[PDB]
Amino acid sequence: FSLSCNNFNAVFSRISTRLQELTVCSEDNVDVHDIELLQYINVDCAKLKRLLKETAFKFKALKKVAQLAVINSLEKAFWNWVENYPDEFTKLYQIPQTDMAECAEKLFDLVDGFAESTKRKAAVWPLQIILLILCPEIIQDISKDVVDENNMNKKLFLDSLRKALAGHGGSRQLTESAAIACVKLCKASTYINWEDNSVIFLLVQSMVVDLKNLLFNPSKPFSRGSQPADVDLMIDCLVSCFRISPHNNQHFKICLAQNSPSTFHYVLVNSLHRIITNSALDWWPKIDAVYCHSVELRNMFGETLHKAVQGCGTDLETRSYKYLLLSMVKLIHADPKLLLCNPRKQGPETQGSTAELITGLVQLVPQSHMPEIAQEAMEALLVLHQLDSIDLWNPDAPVE
Repeated sequence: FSLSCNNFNAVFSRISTRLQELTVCSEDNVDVHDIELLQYINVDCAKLKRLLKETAFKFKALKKVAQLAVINSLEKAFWNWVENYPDEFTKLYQIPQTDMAECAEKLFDLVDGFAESTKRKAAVWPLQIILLILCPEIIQDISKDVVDENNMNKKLFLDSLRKALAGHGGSRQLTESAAIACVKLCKASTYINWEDNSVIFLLVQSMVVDLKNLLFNPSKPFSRGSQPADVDLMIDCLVSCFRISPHNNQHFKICLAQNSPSTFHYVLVNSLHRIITNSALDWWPKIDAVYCHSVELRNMFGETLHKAVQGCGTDLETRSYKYLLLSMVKLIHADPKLLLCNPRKQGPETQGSTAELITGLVQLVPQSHMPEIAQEAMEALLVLHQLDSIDLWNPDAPVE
């Protein structure tokens, strides 16, 4: 990456030749390691146009494995641009640029022609969305009557996407694929300042209600087919929704309840752990908007601690409690104030809320069964002793 910020032409010359070579061969070849360099090279808006234009010309003549390879890499290159240059992504909606829209639209049709079977469709849907977003006007036209061919192809794309997301279609593959695709659309929306308030925001609201019913449904958890539930997918969904409408979060409570599975409790404690440590854009909501929930989190740290020491003295179920506990301790190490708010204060017959938590951490230091938690619980107690965090123990009377 660092070797491509300046000498972009040097790196880009290796890829361009490879595509030409793969065009000549009449037999599909499985050597595409050179194509997959796009995942890493630094990219900019102007440079990103260069990758789209060149790929458009040659995508019609490549082979099956090459065609798939260019798609995935070209899909990941987009997020390197948005992550590193958020500003340029915003301007794309304040001031229209007809050059970017044309490049995205042309590549859209070629990809659509490639996909004809259900299995192929599941592979390309996550990319096309990223392209339809780049040409804002085509989205608006779909709302009204549809041109014969300019936008008829794109309009059919959405209706197929929503139908599969709800689950009416009899195809598990597409249902899972639509979940992956629509979570990327929500993620990208956050960068748009929404002062434009383009149809993007109105488009997200249409699916957000249908996405959560599919993911945060305790009765029928969403499993790809191998794992009990794809946790990493749910973290992205919950972290992105919070940033859109922080205060009106009715699905924070679903995870925060005690009756919910133990997998949801895992998603909620790592979603909070990204808001704390990964927040570049300023106008996003911050961790302060969650301090009203400190009471529930302390209780969740109570039972989990109780059921982890007790278990060590089902096998799989007990193993879960050790992962949830390890993550909660890492949370205190990042923002202690999230758990030392709304103190209970010392009671005539009951101990305070700060001591109850402080003692819990100590009883993990001398453990030998859990050598990795005992290492983390030491760091947490060493961060609560800093002069900054000592006022929070009891602001009424700290020294005593």
